[PDB]
Amino acid sequence: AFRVLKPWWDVFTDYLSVAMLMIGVFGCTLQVMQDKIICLPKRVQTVEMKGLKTDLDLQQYSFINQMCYERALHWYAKYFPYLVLIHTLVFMLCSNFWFKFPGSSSKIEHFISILGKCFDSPWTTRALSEVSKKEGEQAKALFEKVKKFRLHVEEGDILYAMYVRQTVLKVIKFLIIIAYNSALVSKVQFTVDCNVDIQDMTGYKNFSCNHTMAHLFSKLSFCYLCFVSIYGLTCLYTLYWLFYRSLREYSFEYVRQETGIDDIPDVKNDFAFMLHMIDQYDPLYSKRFAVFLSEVSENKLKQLNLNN
Amino acid sequence: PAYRILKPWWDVFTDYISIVMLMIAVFGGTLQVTQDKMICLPCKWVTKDSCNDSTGPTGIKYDLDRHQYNYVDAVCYENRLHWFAKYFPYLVLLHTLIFLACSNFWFKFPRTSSKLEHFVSILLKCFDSPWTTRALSEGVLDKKEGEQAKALFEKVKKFRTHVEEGDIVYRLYMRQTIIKVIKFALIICYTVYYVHNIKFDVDCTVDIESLTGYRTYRCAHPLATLFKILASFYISLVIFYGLICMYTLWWMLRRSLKKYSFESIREESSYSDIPDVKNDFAFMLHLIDQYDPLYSKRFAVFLSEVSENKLRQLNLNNEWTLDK
Amino acid sequence: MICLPCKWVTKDSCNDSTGPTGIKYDLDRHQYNYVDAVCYENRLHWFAKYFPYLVLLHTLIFLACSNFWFKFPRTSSKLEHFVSILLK
Amino acid sequence: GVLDKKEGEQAKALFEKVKKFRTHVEEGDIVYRLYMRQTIIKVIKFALIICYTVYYVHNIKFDVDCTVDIESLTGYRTYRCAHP
Amino acid sequence: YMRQTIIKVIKFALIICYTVYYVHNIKFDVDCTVDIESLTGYRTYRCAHP
Ligand SMILES: CCCCCCCC/C=C\CCCCCCCC(=O)OC[C@H](COP(=O)(O)OCCN)OC(=O)CCCCCCC/C=C/CCCCCCCC
Repeated sequence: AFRVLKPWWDVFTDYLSVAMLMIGVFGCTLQVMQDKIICLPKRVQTVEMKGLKTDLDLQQYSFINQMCYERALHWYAKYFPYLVLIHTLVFMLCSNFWFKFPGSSSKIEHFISILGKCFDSPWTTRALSEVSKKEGEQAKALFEKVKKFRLHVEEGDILYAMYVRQTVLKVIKFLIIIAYNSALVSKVQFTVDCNVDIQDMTGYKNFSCNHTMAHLFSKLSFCYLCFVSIYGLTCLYTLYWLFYRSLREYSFEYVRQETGIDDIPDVKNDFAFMLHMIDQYDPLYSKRFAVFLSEVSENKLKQLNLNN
Repeated sequence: PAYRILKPWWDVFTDYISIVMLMIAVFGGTLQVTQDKMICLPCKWVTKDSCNDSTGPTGIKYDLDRHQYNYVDAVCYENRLHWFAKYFPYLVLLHTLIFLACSNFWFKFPRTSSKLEHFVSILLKCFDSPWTTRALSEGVLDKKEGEQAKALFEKVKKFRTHVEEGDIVYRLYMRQTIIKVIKFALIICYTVYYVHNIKFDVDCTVDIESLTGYRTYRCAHPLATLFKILASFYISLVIFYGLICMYTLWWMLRRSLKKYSFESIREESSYSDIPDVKNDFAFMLHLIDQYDPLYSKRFAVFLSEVSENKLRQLNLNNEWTLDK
Repeated sequence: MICLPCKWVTKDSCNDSTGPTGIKYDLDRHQYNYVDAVCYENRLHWFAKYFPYLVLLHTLIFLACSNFWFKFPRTSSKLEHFVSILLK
Repeated sequence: GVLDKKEGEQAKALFEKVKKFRTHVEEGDIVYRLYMRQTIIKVIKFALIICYTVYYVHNIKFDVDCTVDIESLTGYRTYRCAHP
Repeated sequence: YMRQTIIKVIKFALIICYTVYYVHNIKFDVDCTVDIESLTGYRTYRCAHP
């Protein structure tokens, strides 16, 4: 269960990605509709009004429709949902990239596993009561496991760099999406002026067309812009939390003040970053883990077991 | 999972109303995407951009092609159909999504979700503990049941030290309830004020004379009365979703939910040392009482130091038997 | 609805009065569609238009009534309690 | 007779659980009242449904004579619609 | 496993060859001279493949 390492920003971005995927699917389903553009020629040949006889068949009208759809309608208004689909697929793929790496997942599972072993161990509350038979043996075994974890994960820094990389990729993708979508959202217009040269096939050269779902695609584009804006603000806060304080080091000095143990050291690198992650999840876990990190506390446990 | 005990009757009712409103949104959206149109006929005789409305009967000849009719329909659907009659299902879908997010925000927000999961897990394991039956019955004890009861007692102490200092769950539930009534008021106002604009007869004046030959057209919006029905039904459901939510606000403000007293339990049961709890512990026990008060009773024995002493004494009788 | 106009009328009522030839109404397809829409909205009975929706509403209320005590927490907790103890 | 110890304590604990469940439930009759109300609602709803549905079933006719006064738009006043 | 990989790469090569060669034949404007003059009155037509 990796949910303990998913902060509020990650969950929020995942739900925004789901919403954007829904928007893209709905837009594609709207694009499925056959009747897309409706074109009438220009300068066609109490008051009683009479209709203008354009003198065109239904097939001529359909030919004009497809010609003006291909050669007069902007490509954004025709391929916006597919771009949304591609962008949301990229967002979903690059939002789990820290989680689904081979070497990173094992470290994550090891950290959360021994941290849960802490959060369920009697020796943690026993150690707080010490500060303030079988369980002792399990305590000693878990303490050897904690030392094994220290020698096993603390060396590397793949997790922090990988998370920074995926956050930066999210930020730059958000910037590109916002820029180009805000630039091209003005091209989703209802009334279009089509000037294809099919005078030899139909008889007319200038047509006025209406894109029937241009209003719907404009609303979808604005909603997608709002969703991407929220996603990018969330990713910018993620970057700010990543770089406003050094996440490559974690100080246990708060536990040093709270817990009477001062042998508790300040771990670094991936240990530090995952401690910050679980602090975003639940700050009690790190405080309870600290009493297992220190080795003078291990000597005290050894003495207690020796006397017992 | 087992979060059904954390959802009182009002939350279940609001969830089901949200499901029905989502059904309304999907149905209306499918209809608006597939069959929503206007059937516009030009007004032959016009009187200052208004229809004049004037041997056997013979049909009026408008001389329009089918595509001119389609163009007129599209233009008078975009420019003269009211925005409510066009974007009602999407507004309903947005409102339902916000309502569902507000109702299920604290189940996804990590700080509150961790506390809720901890509470539900310890309460389920406490309610299913045989030590609860033994203590409320007031030496035979299974060994594994012995250290199970001891470890669960220690876990209850752990949880009380871990949750009782904070009130994030209560504040989040308050804010969710406040948003779910503010949005209900706004929805009811803007939906009742604009439902009358969903009409079947729409008179459009769009100035496409250079392409069609007529200025003013009379249009029929076929899926309007149905949209007048669904909206009305929606205005019904939201009203219910309001009233229920308002009751929740009353339930959260008639008394202080950040203080829970076990006075009845220590009145009935023998263990009178059971203390009073505060903050998120109190609010979550109130939520549990909204489902089944007995779940509180079997929890209370795990909050008492007299029960701890009795459990310690009986366990000490058990493992240190007379033969060894 | 598929509405054809009555050529012969008598006070807003259809009068109903060598080779046969078709009756020419001089109506466009869109005039026919407008006539269908207006007579469907105004002259088709509301039951013939909203029978399935009323049936759906009635079934939803029937199923809510049948499964209310399984969902209402006060009764659902007691029912789960009784089912558990009786099955054990 | 013979009695596995787990079976014996489970039997005694389930006896005490029967007593506790009894004193928990026997005081109230909420389930019976709710079932009563559900059956009453389901029978009065059946009465209303059969009434208004038998009364209005004759209105589902294939041929409907419509008179809508759109003569200024169509040229005809009365039409004979077919409802497939 | 070796045979599966070899088939998956040789079919990849054939797919790329025939798909890249014929991808330019998906055109919007297509002239058709189908000789149905006895049924339509015209021999040549200018279709648009949407
Ligand atoms: C592996 C092989 C897969 C192929 C299997 C095909 C499955 C379906 C085949 C049967 C289709 C039945 C219809 C055939 C005749 C078409 C009839 C027709 O022209 O109807 C029109 C109608 C379009 O309406 P317009 O007139 O434009 O409406 C405008 C006013 N709103 O055409 C249709 O779309 C046919 C409707 C049948 C639905 C079948 C599925 C349609 C395609 C759904 C695609 C949705 C995918 C969205 C996700 C994409 C991105 C992830």
